[PDB]
Amino acid sequence: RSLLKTKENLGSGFISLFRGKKIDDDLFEELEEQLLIADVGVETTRKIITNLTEGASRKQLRDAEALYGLLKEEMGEILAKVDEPLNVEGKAPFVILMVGVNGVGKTTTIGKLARQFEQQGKSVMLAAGDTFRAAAVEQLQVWGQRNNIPVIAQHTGADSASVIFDAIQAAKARNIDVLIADTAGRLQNKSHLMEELKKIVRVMKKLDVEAPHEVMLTIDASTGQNAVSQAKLFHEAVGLTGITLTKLDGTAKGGVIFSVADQFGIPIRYIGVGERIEDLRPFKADDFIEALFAR
Amino acid sequence: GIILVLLIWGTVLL
Amino acid sequence: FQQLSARLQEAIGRLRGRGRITEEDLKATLREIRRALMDADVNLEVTRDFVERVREEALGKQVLESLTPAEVILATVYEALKEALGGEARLPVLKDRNLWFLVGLQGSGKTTTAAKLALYYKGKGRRPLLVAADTQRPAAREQLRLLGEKVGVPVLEVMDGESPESIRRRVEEKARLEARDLILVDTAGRLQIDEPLMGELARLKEVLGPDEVLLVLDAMTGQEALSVARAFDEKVGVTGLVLTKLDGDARGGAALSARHVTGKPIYFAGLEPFYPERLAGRILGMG
Amino acid sequence: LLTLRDVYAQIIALRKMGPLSKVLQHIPGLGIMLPTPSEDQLKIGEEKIRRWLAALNSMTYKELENPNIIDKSRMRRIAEGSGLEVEEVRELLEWYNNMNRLLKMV
RNA sequence: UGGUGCAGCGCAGCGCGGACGCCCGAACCUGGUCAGAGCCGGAAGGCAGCAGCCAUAAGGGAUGCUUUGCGGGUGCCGUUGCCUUCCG
Ligand SMILES: [Mg+2]
Repeated sequence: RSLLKTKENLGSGFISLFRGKKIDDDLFEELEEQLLIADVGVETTRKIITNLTEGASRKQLRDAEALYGLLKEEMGEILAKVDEPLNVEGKAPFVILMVGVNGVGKTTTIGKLARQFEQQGKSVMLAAGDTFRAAAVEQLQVWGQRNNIPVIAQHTGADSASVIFDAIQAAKARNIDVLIADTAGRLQNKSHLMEELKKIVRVMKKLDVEAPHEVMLTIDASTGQNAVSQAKLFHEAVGLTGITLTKLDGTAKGGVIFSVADQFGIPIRYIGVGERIEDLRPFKADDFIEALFAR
Repeated sequence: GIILVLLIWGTVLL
Repeated sequence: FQQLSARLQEAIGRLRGRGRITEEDLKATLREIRRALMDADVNLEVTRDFVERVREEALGKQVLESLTPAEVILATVYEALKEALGGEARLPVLKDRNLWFLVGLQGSGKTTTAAKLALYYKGKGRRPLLVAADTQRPAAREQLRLLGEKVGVPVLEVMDGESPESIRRRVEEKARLEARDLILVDTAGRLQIDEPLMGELARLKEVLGPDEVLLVLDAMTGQEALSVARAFDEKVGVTGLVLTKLDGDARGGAALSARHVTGKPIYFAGLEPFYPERLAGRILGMG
Repeated sequence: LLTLRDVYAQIIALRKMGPLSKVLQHIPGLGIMLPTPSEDQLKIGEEKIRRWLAALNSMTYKELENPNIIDKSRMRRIAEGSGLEVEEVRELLEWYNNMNRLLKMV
C-alpha cells in the first residue's frame, strides 16, 4: 500500500525495532524516541508508553517482540474513537464548511469529494467563499464549468461569509443535495479568522437552523507538527466536526493522525492516500491500522 | 524619551 | 532568526538529559531540523547536505554512546550553521585605487547600503566616493546626495542619458581633484529584472572595469533573493552579496543557502561586516 | 509612519501600519516580553477597531483643547454622532485633559 | 412808503434711523456635501449621522455720484400775505 514510507517507523517498523530485544527501561525509551518522529505528539506518545508498560508488566512479558500485539491495540483504539463515517443524506441542501490554511489542499479536496457524491447519485453545488484568493475561485469555476457543477462566486473581495448563503438559497430552489463551500484560511490574524468563520455559522441559521451540518477541516499530513498547530487553531475558532488528512502518502510522518485524533478527538471523515479521486476512502480504524502494521 | 510610553499604553484599558 | 532558532533550540531540547540515545532517535532530530529549514524557505539541496552533515559528524563523535547527546548535537549544528553562512568572516580586498558597483533591485536598501559602506571605510582611513549610475530616474541620484550629505561623503550625480564613456571621464577627474581611493558606483534599481537594464549594467562594467561587484539582496525574501542573484552573476558578474533587513527576516533561507547556491561570500550585512561564526551562535541561543 | 495639532498628526499615523508597534522606536529603554502584546490582534479581529478613534474626529479642532467647556449637552452631541454612548464619551473627554496635563510636567 | 425780523410749503446739503450691496457670524435642535466612526442584513450594496467645508438667520462693523422717512444754528434765490417788537 501507499504507506511503505510510513511503515518505516510504524507498524512493520516496530518489528525490526523489538527484534531480539528485552522489555526494559532502555526498551521503552527506544520506542518513545521513535514515536516522536511520526509527529504522533508528546502527550500522545507519553500516554502510549504508560499504557504499554502497564500492559507489559501485569501480564509478565519478557519478549519485546510480543509488544506487537499491544501497540496495535492501543494505537487502534485512538482512531476507533474518531472513526465516524460522514453521512450527507436526508438533508437538502447539505452545507459543508471547508476551513483550512491557504495552500493545504482544500480546493483540491473539494473537487475530489464533490466527484464522490455525484458518483453515488446526488447533485452538488460549489461555492468559492474566499474571494481574496482569485487563484482558488478561478479554479473552482473553470472546473465545475465542464463538470456541469454549479459554482457560486462574486466580485473579488466580497464577504466570504455570504458566498455560502447564495449557494444555500439557490439550492432549495434548484434542488441540491450536497452543498460544499470554501472559506478563508489565514493564520496571520487569529482573531480575524475566528470572527470571520464564527459570523458564518451564526448566519446560516436563517434558511436552515441546522446548517452548517459539517465543519470539515483540510490539513496536510507531510507538514507534521504544523498539522497539529493548525487543527488546534481552527478547533478554538469554530466547532469542528470533521478532519481530513491529505498528502499523507509520500512521507514518514503519517503518525500525525494519532495526534489529530487523541489530543483533539475530532472524528476523522476522509483520508488521503494518493492523487486520484478514488484515493480518498472514508476514514476507517480497523482498516488503516490493519494496513499500517501490515508486514 | 519616555512620553507616550505611559500614555498610549493606557488607552487600551478603556 | 526567531522561527529558525525556535525550531532548532527545541529540536535539541527534547534530548536535554536523556542519557544514551538510540540510532532511531538520532534520525528524529535530523528530520526535525529538516522541516526547520523547509519552513525557513531554505533551498532543498542545501537542506539535505545540512542534515547529512550532522549525520556524519554525530556518528563521528560517538553520539550514540555519549551520555550527553544534547551537547554533541549542539556542537554539530553549530559547525553546520557557521559553514552554511560562509565559515569564516570575509571582507573585500583593498589596495591603491578601488571602485565597486552597488547593483540590486529597488526596495532592498540598495541606495541606503551604498551610503553606509562609504561611512564605514571612512572611519578606517579610506576615502570613498558615492557615484550614482542611474540616468533614467533623477530622483534616484537625489536620494544618494542626501545620504552622502549627512554621512559626510561627496556624491557625483550623472546626467540623464549620459554615455558610460562620459561618466568615466568625470568619475576619474573628480577622483583626482579630491584624491579618492574608493568609488562606490550605485547602479540603477528596478522592481523586476528586465533585459534592457541588465544590458546597461554590463556595458557600464566594461568601461569603468571594477574589481568586486556587491549585490544588496533582501533577506525577507529567502530563496527569492538567490534567484535574483542568479541573473546578475550571469549577465553582469557579481563577486559578493550584501543581505539587508536581517532583523525582519525570521527564516534565513538566503543566508544558509548562499555559499552553496550562488557560492558568493557574504561580506557585509544590514550595517556591519557579516560574521558567520557570530550569527551561528545567535541561532542556537548563545549570541 | 499646541498639542491638538500633534495628537491628530500622531493618531492618524497610528493606523496605517497596524495598529502598529512603533512604540519601541523612540524609547531607548527595554521591553518586558512578547506574550503580552498578543492581545492587540484581538481588537483587530473585529470588523471595527476602537471607540476612541470614533468620537475623536467627531469634535471641533478647538473642542479637543479644553474639553472642560463640554457639558451634558455637548457629551450627548458627539455621542449619537459617533454611535457611542454618553458613558463611552466621558472616558474619552476626561483623557484629552490628561494628555495636556501630564505633558506640562515634561 | 421803504428796509430788517416771520411763519407755512416748494428745491440741494447735513445728522439720525431703516432697506440694498460687502465683511464677519450662532455647537447641535436648519439644509447639501459628509474622511474617521457607528448601526441594519447572510452579501453585493444601504440606513442614521458628528467635526471640517459651503450656503444661510438673529445680532454688528467699514463703506456707498446710490434709494427712502423723519428731523433743522444751510443758502446774497423770486414773489405775495400777516404780525409783538426793533431800525430809517
Ligand atoms: Mg561582455
